[PDB]
Amino acid sequence: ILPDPKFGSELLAKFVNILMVDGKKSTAESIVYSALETLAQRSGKSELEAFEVALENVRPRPVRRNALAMRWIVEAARKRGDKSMALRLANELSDAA
Amino acid sequence: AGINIPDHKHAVIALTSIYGVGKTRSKAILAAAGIAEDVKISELSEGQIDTLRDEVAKFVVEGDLRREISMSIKRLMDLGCYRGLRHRRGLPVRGQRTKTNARTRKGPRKP
Amino acid sequence: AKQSMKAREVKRVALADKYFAKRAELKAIISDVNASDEDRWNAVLKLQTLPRDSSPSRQRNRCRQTGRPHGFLRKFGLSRIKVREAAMRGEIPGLKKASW
Amino acid sequence: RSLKKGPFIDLHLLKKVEKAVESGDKKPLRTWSRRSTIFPNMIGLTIAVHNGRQHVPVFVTDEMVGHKLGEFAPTRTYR
Amino acid sequence: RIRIRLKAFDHRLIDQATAEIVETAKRTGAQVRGPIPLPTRKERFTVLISPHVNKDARDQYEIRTHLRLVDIVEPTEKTVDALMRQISL
Amino acid sequence: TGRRKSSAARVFIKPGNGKIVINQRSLEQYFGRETARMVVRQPLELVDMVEKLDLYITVKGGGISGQAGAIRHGITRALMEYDESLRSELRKAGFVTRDARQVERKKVGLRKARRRPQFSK
Amino acid sequence: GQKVHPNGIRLGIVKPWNSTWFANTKEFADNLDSDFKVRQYLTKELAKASVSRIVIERPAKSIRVTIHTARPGIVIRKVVADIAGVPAQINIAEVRKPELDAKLVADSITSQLERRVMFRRAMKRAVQNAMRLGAKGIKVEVSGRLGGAEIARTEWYREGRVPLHTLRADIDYNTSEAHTTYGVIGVKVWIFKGEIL
RNA sequence: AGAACCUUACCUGGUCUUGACAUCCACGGAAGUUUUCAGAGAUGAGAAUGUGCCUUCGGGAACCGUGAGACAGGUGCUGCA
RNA sequence: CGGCCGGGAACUCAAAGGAGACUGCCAGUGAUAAACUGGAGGAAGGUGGGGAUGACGUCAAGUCAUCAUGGCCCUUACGACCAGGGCUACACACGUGCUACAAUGGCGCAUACAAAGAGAAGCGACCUCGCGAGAGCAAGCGGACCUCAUAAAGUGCGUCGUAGUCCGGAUUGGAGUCUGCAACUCGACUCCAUGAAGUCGGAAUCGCUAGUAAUCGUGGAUCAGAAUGCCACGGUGAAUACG
Repeated sequence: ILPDPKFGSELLAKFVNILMVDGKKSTAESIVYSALETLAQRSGKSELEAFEVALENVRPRPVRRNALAMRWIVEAARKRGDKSMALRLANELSDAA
Repeated sequence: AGINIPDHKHAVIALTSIYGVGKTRSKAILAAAGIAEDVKISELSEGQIDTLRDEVAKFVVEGDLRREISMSIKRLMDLGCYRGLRHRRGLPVRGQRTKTNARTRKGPRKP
Repeated sequence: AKQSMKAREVKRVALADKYFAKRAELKAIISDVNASDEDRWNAVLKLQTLPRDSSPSRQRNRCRQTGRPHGFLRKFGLSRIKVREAAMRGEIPGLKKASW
Repeated sequence: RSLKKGPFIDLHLLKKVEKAVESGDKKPLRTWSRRSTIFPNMIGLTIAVHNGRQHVPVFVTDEMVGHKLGEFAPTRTYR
Repeated sequence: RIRIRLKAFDHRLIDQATAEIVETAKRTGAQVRGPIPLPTRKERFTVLISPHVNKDARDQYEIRTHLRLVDIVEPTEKTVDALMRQISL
Repeated sequence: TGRRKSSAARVFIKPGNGKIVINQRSLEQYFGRETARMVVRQPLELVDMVEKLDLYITVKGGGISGQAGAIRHGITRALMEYDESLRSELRKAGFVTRDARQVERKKVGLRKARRRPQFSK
Repeated sequence: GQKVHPNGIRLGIVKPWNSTWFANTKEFADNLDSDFKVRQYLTKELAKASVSRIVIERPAKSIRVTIHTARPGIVIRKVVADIAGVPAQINIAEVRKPELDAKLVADSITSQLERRVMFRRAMKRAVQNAMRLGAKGIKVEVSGRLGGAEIARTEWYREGRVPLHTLRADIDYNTSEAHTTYGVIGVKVWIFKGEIL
């Protein structure tokens, strides 16, 4: 299990792996980079790096809880398009805050 | 004219809306008439549209293409060749398989 | 795979090796297209007088000892069952269990 | 026929057309080589085609001057 | 200059043949260099076993024909004698 | 020298103080996608003497991550021939090189290597 | 139910091929047709000559046919020299152990079943004469119409040790087809000599 | 691991039947080649040419045709021989 | 400033001969036994991975249609030949894939990366013609050099923007190109136009635990030409295995 130490965040590495459908890695890296760009609007309190309010979601081991939460977040993200690389992060922010 | 009035589209994309001119034909017409490809019809002035009208009337128009297709298929069916017989009965003419496929040619799968 | 079928094959290849050179020159003079449309018409005239046989389009190259029209290769000249039996009994160089 | 060479019409069909012009009165023009196309000497002719089991006669004129011989007489049938 | 190619089937067979060739060439002289073993051509093709319905039954057959070659800088009379005791001039 | 999923890689030690040229081209020009540079920098940042010594590397075969792993094995073999204490220090951490995870041979009667075709009743 | 050929899987392992010649594709095909025709001709002309093994070698435009068999004083290359456009020579190798050759014991089994000797007695005599010589493993098998009745059976006898999942095994396997008034009888013979490779 | 014609084992009409394919007998002719006509082709009738290697020279040897007896051919049936 | 040549056998590669991991060692568990867990060394640690390797017998399973064969039958024939047609027919249903139902998407421009295999009654450099399938010319190569041979997803810029829309491609028309005596039933491809259904799939059912599935591309057998089939290889590369 190789992480991505460019941002660290093995959770973000798992997010890249779960958005890496059909194995496409560089496109998923561009996806998460646009995600970081859209998150840098507010950036919270190191919210661009880690997620605090996204853990205690409405659809709940802590690793398995985090995995089910990221599955629900990715599902609710890819459920819609309409400039998906912004609207998916908008749905993520709506489910988080 | 009255046909092909879209909104917020490029010139070559808009020119596909005419029955008889599509992508490559629109590219050829714009290259022959010196019209910009990436510009929109709202920002396009009428001075180039007045040339594009005869430039597209040089080739086949919607009604002329429709009546030519109708005349060709009615000629084939009155001549009564294998192509005309299959066109009258609703079967393909290019040697396709009518066993399980050719459902688009045969019609709805009701029975 | 019959005696009649292998007789057809040997008479077909014999007719091909007989009328090969004239058909080859005819295909050549059909291929060169610079002038002489009447000579092209006389070429297709000679081609139509030539029978439909004696051509690689007619050559089917089936098996030799069995005459099987299916399961043929242009390297061993036999059927699948016969080349498997040959590699089975071991009278041909190579053909071990390919495992990579 | 790659649409650039001369059209393919068989010699025996050609000589039967010649005999039809001479004395054959254009009626019993049986054709087995339906693979041949039509070139403009065959206008207003009654050509029988061996498309299936026997010969069926069709009337070919100048409107069908360029076509395939097997188009006119098919070999498919429905109940 | 003079390229002498040789082919065999077994690895020990082509090794013994190339050893005989290089020993004759060392007996002759002319500063013969060592063997140049080239990668072999793998001729594989799948064959259905029975003449009836079976798609899993397919044997795999391997062809490993060794093709090696040696080089000679200059052809001399002793090299011709060692030849007449594939060629490329 | 090292390899990774059919990607030959040759390394040559040369102190250049920031001189990384691959196939007579810079790394930013030849490679990219903002991931290969980082996964090559991952051994280069922890214990590799990232400055005052560089590597001239050439590749032949492989894709992107295959060539990345190939040049990673090349630079770790360069470190091994450089010294052995740094080899022990790298092996104490999670840097066990020579991971053999190549592609599996296509099977017979299947649509892919480990995918049986679909069958009904 | 469906095993592999011991010699066919151990071509490069213990028992080498019966043909040594390299050629290109057309040359390989013509050479295969030629060697198959001369082998069929030699078998149908000397089937009573106790022929066991036929090995062909072609170094460079020259045929060498070696016949490994027993009782060599039966024949003495004219036929192969007349049917081939390449000069050919023949060699005869009188090998020992005449009761262990698979072709010879198969010919004996077929001759006995055509002479209407009992099948159990024939297989027992074969395995006894092959084990008394000093072998290690002998497996015989007779398939198809055991007794000429309408019900076919595969009767096989085993003795000693006849391994088939050991690749270094010196096992020879042969098939024989006898054409009798009840049809055809197929005999598969296995002979295990030793364990060395 | 491959249907345009062959494939093709099938159907429409024309053919040949010791046969398309392997072998025996007696006779004639080396073999072979160019080419015309009837014809969808299979098929029949012509017009010229070549005439060898050996010669027991009433003939050897491959080859083409004529007549008959054996046979042959069958992807026709029975894997429940 | 092309490994192009001198130069070198350092390195890759090539094919050979060997070696390297065999419970080899320590601790603990386990009836000291067998055996198991953890750890060091080690590229590989518990048959490393994969292929091959198919027991006695079961289905009187398929094949006398590739073939061999007991019997039965045709033998002016079910035997040989010829042309056309069928094998590709179409009220309908089932199976295996492919293309999609787009925005990790389509298209326009520049551009990075291979393995493996094949080739001479062939591959085809290179030029010209053509918007094109391809045509004339033609060195080299039965071959690690010559040819197939420009891999694409990716990267960088731009275009739209959630619609049958610039997604997708069925059908049809006009005109060509290639192999082939011959492209109409009965080939493939291309120029243009038309661009349909399709907007994520019911009861139910299939494959998959690893650089596998998933996604994209390439080569070959077969073959005059004609495969979304089959056989091999490569690019990126998951999540889960509490039981």
